[PDB]
Amino acid sequence: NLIENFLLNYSIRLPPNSDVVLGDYFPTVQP
Amino acid sequence: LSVLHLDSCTDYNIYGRTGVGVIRQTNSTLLSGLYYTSLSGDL
Amino acid sequence: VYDVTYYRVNNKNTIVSNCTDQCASYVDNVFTTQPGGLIPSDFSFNN
Amino acid sequence: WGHFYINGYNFFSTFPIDCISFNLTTGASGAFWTIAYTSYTEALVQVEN
Ligand SMILES: *[C@@H]1O[C@H](CO)[C@@H](O[C@@H]2O[C@H](CO)[C@@H](O[C@@H]3O[C@H](CO)[C@@H](O)[C@H](O)[C@@H]3O)[C@H](O)[C@H]2NC(C)=O)[C@H](O)[C@H]1NC(C)=O
Ligand SMILES: *[C@@H]1O[C@H](CO)[C@@H](O[C@@H]2O[C@H](CO)[C@@H](O)[C@H](O)[C@H]2NC(C)=O)[C@H](O)[C@H]1NC(C)=O
Ligand SMILES: *[C@@H]1O[C@H](CO)[C@@H](O)[C@H](O)[C@H]1NC(C)=O
Repeated sequence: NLIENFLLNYSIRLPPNSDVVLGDYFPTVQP
Repeated sequence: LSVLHLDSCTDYNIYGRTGVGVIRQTNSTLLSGLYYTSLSGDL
Repeated sequence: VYDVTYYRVNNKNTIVSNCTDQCASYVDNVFTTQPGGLIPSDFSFNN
Repeated sequence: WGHFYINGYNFFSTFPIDCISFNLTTGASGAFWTIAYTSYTEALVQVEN
């Protein structure tokens, strides 16, 4: 959920009506 | 000029390629290129 | 973090979901370059 | 050498180019993309559609 929250803040900049795929050096789940 | 006559037999000159044939609009998609030819060199 | 990870964001309803398999094959256009400057054999070449 | 290719086709050309300046962004769309610096080589390529 920590990663989910990160994405929730990151995506604030998006338009009110959009479906996008975001690609970045996001925090991951394994290491 | 760019006058194109569709669904009829026409004498065409398309991007330098000439000949006689029937030109029709298709619903296909090809992302790359401007024009496509055959093994014989025909448009 | 060493590389790029993809997530899908739906703001129509924001819902965040993983993009790891079939959808990863439509937008993933980035790769690690191999020594010699070679493109990996599993690259999609989408663009 | 000044050749501009769009979707694989050489639509137009200019004089040989030493340097290219650019400032491109997708902005708020949240879209990603890449810039590749490449060189020519011989290769066998399989094409479909
Ligand atoms: C640049 O534009 C292309 C399209 O010209 C984008 O590719 C498209 O990506 C979407 C997914 O985001 C694909 O949709 C899929 O359709 C299938 C239908 O069988 C469905 O089952 C999947 O669930 C999904 O809805 C679409 O096919 C695909 N079109 C292509 C590959 O031509 C591309 O993502 C855009 N660029 C970037 C950087 O995102
Ligand atoms: C190539 O495609 C364009 C864009 O659809 C065609 O231009 C349109 O033609 C219709 C029919 O006369 C006009 O009502 C539109 O106003 C034109 N759009 C624009 C932006 O000019 C064009 O005719 C097609 N080329 C050929 C040779 O058929
Ligand atoms: C094009 O239209 C024909 C009907 O004449 C249809 O059978 C075919 O599947 C359509 N192709 C595409 C790509 O829409």
